[PDB]
Amino acid sequence: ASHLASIYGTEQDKVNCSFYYKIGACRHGERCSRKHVKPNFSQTILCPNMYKNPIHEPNGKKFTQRELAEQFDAFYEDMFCEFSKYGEVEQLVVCDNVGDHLVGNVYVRFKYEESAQNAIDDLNSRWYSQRPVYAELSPVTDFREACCRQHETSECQRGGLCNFMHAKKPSPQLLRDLVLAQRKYLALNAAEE
Amino acid sequence: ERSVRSIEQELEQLRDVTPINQWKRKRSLWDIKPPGYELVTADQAKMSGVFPLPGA
RNA sequence: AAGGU
Ligand SMILES: [Zn+2]
Ligand SMILES: [Zn+2]
Repeated sequence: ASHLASIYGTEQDKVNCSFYYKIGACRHGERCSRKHVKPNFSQTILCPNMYKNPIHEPNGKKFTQRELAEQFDAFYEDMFCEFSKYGEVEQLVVCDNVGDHLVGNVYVRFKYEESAQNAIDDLNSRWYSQRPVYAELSPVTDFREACCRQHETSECQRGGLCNFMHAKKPSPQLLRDLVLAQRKYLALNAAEE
Repeated sequence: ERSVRSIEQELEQLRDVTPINQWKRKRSLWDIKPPGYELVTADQAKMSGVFPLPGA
């Protein structure tokens, strides 16, 4: 009785797409019956189909478990370092799904909204791994409401075709070295004044 | 001002950390274009339809 | 046109 109840962005909302409002990508895409509101101002950007997991390649089950971990760390390092040039990066999420709307999706949330707009203006004219980079603003705010809950513990029975984010987490050593390196880069660009 | 003091206390704290702008990326795949596309920009390649997304 | 409130 303290506040009115709403259904906006929920699965019960029959005009707004709940999956696009939370996860930033719907299985129907532009043919969906519900609205996909593309934000003009946002902190999170989306690079669809950027991470090509070698496991889903013809010659990509020849690598061992240790080699696969170092290859993903080289990708996560290559992403966080390049995205850091557009401002402060708060979180970097890489999707390990197989659905055409979430396969290899890369979400990056900046601290400032202007940092995200300057990123999509530059990424849409660059390349990565012999492929043009697609960049757009994503309405994703909280990744906890978009990640698969049954995937954090054990594995999701739906497999790679899950409509929620199956985020592939990097090594804790790299994630810690990236946060410490970003604060050092920001602290160095502060003693100038 | 204490702002300058709060920076020097962090820089001396982060003495054995390399800043992100000086990370030596050994195998970075950025700006690598496919053979023949040296004169084709990223915008012209997406509109050509040779590099479509898995949705389309 | 669903599993997510
Ligand atoms: Zn939708
Ligand atoms: Zn799942």
